[PDB]
Amino acid sequence: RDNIQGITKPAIRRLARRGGVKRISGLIYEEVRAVLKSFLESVIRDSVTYTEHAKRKTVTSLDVVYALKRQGRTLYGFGG
Amino acid sequence: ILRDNIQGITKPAIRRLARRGGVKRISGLIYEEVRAVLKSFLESVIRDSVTYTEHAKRKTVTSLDVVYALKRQGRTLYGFGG
Amino acid sequence: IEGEVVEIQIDRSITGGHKQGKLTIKTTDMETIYELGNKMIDGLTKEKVLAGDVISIDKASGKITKL
Amino acid sequence: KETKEVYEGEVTELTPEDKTISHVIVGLKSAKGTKTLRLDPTIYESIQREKVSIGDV
Amino acid sequence: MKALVEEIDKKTYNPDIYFTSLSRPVKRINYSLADLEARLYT
Amino acid sequence: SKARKETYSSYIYKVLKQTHPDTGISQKSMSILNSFVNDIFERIATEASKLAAYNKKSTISAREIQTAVRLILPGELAKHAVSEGTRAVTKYSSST
Amino acid sequence: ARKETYSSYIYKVLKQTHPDTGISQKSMSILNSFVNDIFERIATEASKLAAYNKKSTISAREIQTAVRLILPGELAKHAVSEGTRAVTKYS
Amino acid sequence: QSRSAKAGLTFPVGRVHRLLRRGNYAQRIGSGAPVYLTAVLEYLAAEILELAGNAARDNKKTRIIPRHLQLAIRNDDELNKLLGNVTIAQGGVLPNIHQNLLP
Amino acid sequence: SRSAKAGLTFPVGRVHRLLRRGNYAQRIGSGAPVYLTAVLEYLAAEILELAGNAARDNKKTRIIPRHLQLAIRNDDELNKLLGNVTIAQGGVLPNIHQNLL
Amino acid sequence: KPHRYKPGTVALREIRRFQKSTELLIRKLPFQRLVREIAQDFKTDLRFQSSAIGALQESVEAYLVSLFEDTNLAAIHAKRVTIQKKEIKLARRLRGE
Amino acid sequence: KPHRYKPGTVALREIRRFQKSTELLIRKLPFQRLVREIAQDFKTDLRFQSSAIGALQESVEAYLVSLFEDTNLAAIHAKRVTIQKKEIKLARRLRGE
Repeated sequence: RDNIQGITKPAIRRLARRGGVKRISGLIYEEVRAVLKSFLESVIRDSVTYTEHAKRKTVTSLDVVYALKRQGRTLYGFGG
Repeated sequence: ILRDNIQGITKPAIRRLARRGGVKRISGLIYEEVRAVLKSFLESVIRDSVTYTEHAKRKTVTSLDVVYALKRQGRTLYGFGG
Repeated sequence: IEGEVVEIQIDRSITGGHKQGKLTIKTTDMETIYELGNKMIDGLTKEKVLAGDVISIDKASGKITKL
Repeated sequence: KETKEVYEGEVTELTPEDKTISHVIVGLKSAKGTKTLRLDPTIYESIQREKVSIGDV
Repeated sequence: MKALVEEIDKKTYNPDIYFTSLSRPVKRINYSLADLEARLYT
Repeated sequence: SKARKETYSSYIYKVLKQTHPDTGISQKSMSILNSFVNDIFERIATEASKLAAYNKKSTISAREIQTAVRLILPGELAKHAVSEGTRAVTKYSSST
Repeated sequence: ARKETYSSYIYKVLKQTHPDTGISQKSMSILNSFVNDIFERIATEASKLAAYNKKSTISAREIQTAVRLILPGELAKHAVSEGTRAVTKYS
Repeated sequence: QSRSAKAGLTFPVGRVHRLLRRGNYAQRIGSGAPVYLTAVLEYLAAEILELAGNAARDNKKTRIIPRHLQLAIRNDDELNKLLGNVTIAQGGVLPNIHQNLLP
Repeated sequence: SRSAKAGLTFPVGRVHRLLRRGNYAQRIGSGAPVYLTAVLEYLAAEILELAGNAARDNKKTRIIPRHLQLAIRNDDELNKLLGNVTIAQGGVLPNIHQNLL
Repeated sequence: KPHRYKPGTVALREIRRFQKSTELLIRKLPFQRLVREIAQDFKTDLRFQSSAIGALQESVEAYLVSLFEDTNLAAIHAKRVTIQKKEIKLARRLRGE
Repeated sequence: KPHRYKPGTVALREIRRFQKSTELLIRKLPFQRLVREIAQDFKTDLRFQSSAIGALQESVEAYLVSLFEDTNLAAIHAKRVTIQKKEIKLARRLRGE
């Protein structure tokens, strides 16, 4: 419950420093959190779709990598 | 026909194109940038078009050839050659 | 010296250097870059020279011959 | 047999490049095209001896 | 011999600078991160 | 000169009539619909083929089409299409 | 259980070009994904073009034009040349 | 008689089934795949045609202009998401105008 | 195997088997698997050479996926070929905007 | 006292006229000769019909109007109306090129 | 005398540190808790493997960093260093959303 806020603000500043930006506005953190929510919801939709299609109660690496490949991000390495 | 044809697109044509795009004020340098990007798009499409035409043993490039050349790039043009 | 010329660069005077000019002459066996000290820059700019043509340069006389 | 190159048109500008006689940039303009040329200083002397100006073919 | 008349483009030509130029052909790339950051920050 | 071509003119026309027996059809729009149904069809078909290829199942059944539709079509149309198709399957099998 | 990979193949390819450096396990997974990805891409493109000429047979020319079209000009021409040389030597 | 009539399906189940058989998809195809495919195509076509007819009738026309088709797919957010890269022939663009340029 | 006499590393037999079972066409050519194996040799050699050069430039015998990602990145050919491809734990290029300094 | 519309007044009406209309904005002959000459260098002896050209035309102007639209979005984000070079540069960069 | 760095100077060195590091910036426990919450409000009584979690976080940080250079380019286009809401909104709209 209310576990979405687990992504702390200094973490957001860290990924911002990954992108090479100096200053970050206040609304940016919660907007990024909303974008996170939408992105994970969209991914998990198709991930669990294949999961229940595969009559499995536990998710698998191949399931999510294939589901993401359907979208077109082409994750490489783990679960190749 | 075979030389100095890139400037075939004219200033009123670009004005109409931008008006369709919703722009009301046009700069003085946009014309040849859009001309260059238009040429790039044409060569990119036509390369795959002629590849399809020659691999199919055809002397003419037909509407089907270009439409399924565009299909592979995600353009998936509708209408002609449905 | 003689051979196919592939690269010629010439720059205008700056406070750092009066004239910097680099040219690249490639032969069947060799391809290197020489440094142009003003006078040969003027000689090369006197007549239009395009890369990819066989030319001959006489160091002592300082004249340019296109083969 | 030989081939010759001929330039003609209306003059738009005379710009000398200036010890020595400098070259001149000419703005020859025809009805179907326009271009600029650099001329030998001897040609510059010759054309200036013709007492031409802007707008003279 | 010498060409008395030469075509010259005003914005392209400049007497200050004279430039002429001509298994897989690939240029050399430095993959050292330290060298790249040294070039970037200097 | 021409042997034969396949088009969805018939079924499209009866769809239009059973939903609106008053609106005419233009040929360009008709080609657009033909391309649209062709696109949807081959997308679903290739998705179902690879879908049989996930679990190494050599059989393609209505369940595979159903889950392919759920995965590619968004939730609303996914549930609508699967409900309609499932009901169709039940009554078609009941007809025997 | 038994499972298939291109480990030894790219391994001795690397030893052929450079028998002095190694490749890691996650690098193995990366390379394996890369190879089967391009394999299936070329395969489906070739299937599409072969079936589109109202023909049900795929030959060397079909995959040849497939690699010619997917890859840029330099890779396309080099791959086409090396492949046709290999096939002519084989037959 | 055909199964489409007894199943009340307008689209041809047999044609879809034979397209699947020679469509190099799977060597084994169940009988549920063609009927499911016909049903889903019939639903999608019905919805698209209804929206296009609505777009045609709101423009004082009794025929579906391809521009009307373009608007019909464009107002619906869901249809826009379904086809975010397609180009519709003779469709033009939505009559969208920006509020900032308004005096 | 025919690959050994043809100067091929990846086996033509496995590729032909995969094509036959890949649900592509009931008819598969004979020179097509050889051609495909040759082009796979081509790209595999290019990528391995680039990764090795990246590792050598970093003075590391080990080939970190950062080396492979750089091998993709500096050669624009591969970025055009692999634009949506993400390399696991490869980091990012050292890119800095000039105006930000 | 001649009647002159102030600048920018007619722009809105051209936008209104063009947005409701779906006809090709590029003259046919310049486009077809452009296509012929660019296909010349790839391989000589080309052949194009009445079709196989309008498809290219339509794809082109659709792509161009989309580019102009998000260029307008970028220019609005720049707190100005007049488009400029860097607008189309970063529109092209952001859209996936 | 105290030794205090000018504002933003530490930003360059932390950027340098983070650019050479390929590690994830999200702790495993909060990420797992969020994914399990999505499962909980998604389908009751769901199980998660040890795998199929690395792909999640990996794709997320790739997407986040990508969107970050897009919004950085948008901000630097606006002739200012600090990012804002319009920057990220424009980047999302132009990328294809």
